[PDB]
Amino acid sequence: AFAVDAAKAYKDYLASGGQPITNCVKMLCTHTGTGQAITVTPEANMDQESFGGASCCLYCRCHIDHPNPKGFCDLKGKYVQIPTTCANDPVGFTLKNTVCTVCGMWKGYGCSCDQL
Amino acid sequence: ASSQAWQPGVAMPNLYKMQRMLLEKCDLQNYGDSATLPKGIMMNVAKYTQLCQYLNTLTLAVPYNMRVIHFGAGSDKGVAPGTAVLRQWLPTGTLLVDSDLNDFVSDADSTLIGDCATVHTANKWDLIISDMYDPKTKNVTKENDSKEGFFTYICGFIQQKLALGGSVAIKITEHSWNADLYKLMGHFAWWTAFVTNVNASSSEAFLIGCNYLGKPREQIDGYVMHANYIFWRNTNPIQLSSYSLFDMSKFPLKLRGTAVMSLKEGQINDMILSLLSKGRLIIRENNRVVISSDVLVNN
Ligand SMILES: C[S@@+](CC[C@H](N)C(=O)[O-])C[C@H]1O[C@@H](n2cnc3c(N)ncnc32)[C@H](O)[C@@H]1O
Ligand SMILES: OC[C@@]1(O)OC[C@@H](O)[C@@H](O)[C@@H]1O
Ligand SMILES: OC[C@@]1(O)OC[C@@H](O)[C@@H](O)[C@@H]1O
Ligand SMILES: O=S([O-])[O-]
Ligand SMILES: [Zn+2]
Ligand SMILES: [Zn+2]
Repeated sequence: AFAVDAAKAYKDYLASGGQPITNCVKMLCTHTGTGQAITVTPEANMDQESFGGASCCLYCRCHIDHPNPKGFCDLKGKYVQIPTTCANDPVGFTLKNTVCTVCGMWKGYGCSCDQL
Repeated sequence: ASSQAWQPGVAMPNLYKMQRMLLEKCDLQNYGDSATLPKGIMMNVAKYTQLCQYLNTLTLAVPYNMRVIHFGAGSDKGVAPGTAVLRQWLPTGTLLVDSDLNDFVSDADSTLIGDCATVHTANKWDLIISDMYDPKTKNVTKENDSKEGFFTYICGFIQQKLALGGSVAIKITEHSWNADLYKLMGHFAWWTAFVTNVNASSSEAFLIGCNYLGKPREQIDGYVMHANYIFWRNTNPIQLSSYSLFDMSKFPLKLRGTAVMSLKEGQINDMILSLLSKGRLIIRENNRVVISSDVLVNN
């Protein structure tokens, strides 16, 4: 029944004033992309930064199992778009946020499916 | 200011390759200076971006399911900035394998950890990138001789596992170089030593072999060519520049769907060598890509 909860441990660490995980790999790009959350190539819009996926994954970075059967990673080999205002902590942003399964945008940072 | 400042970097001019200089110490006028990188961009993202921007100007063969292997992909950061740039640059569907002596997290399709000499592959490759380097090779208190170590492996890997028509980009410095690797540059349709504009204050260069012919088209003396390289660097200050990093609109390598054929050595005629030399052909089996790292068992 025991299972290390790295996600909760990092969130609690940030709450205690801990410095965010560094060396997330920021990519050079046009900043004229679709703005979707996780893409095959950098898709940052003017309000985002694109990062190499593996470098923004808590599980990849901490060398721990991915939390799901088969231990698949949704970020490795892809690019994650992070709002520029949250680009100081890409790992924390990916852990605390959810991707819309319909438009592929971050809920609260691009997804407009809930609008009239 | 300099016209070269708007390019991704500077390639060794042809007349410098034709000299017979003696090896001198590398003394860069701009040594110690650092280029101003775009905010939050790592030096190695900038460096690989400029290398890829330059490779875009060459006749690289780019087949479907292109096979790319990247040596020295790790870093003291535990991540692979160069692999992230190669993954961005290469066409979707390209198989990308990377490797390093030390553990690291990667965006490559597969990563092998261990000395490069332990890396074996059943398949041939279309592009080999190496950033392998040991800063301890820089010793100004002893003669600057041709280095073995990982260079011995890279020379054998090119001769045994690079597809005809394939290309290479191998990082060298004043002290991290190999005479046999320069000699092998003569086995390509074209070659150069490329200096990124962001790292122009370093003796670093990428030795680029473009379109492998599997035989010598020109005889190169490696000790003389490294001396020629240092002479060029010593007499041609390169202005540090990040300018090319701001326009990524034409960055992606275009998928050319270059033909892949499995021809025997007896079928490689002058017409085939011409197609290879123009980046219009890749010669290798198109079987499954299988890789492995040898593990020494002891106690
Ligand atoms: C300049 S660092 C590479 C930086 C990396 N390319 C990046 O994108 O940041 C050079 C790398 O070469 C690796 N290396 C040196 N000698 C090696 C060898 N014999 N086999 C494998 N890797 C080696 C080192 O472990 C080191 O990670
Ligand atoms: O991980 C976030 C980040 O901002 O931390 C500081 C540096 O390591 C940056 O390269 C990195 O993107
Ligand atoms: O473009 C001209 C050329 O000489 O320089 C670039 C290399 O790709 C060579 O193959 C090519 O023939
Ligand atoms: O040289 S032009 O690109 O400014
Ligand atoms: Zn992961
Ligand atoms: Zn949505």
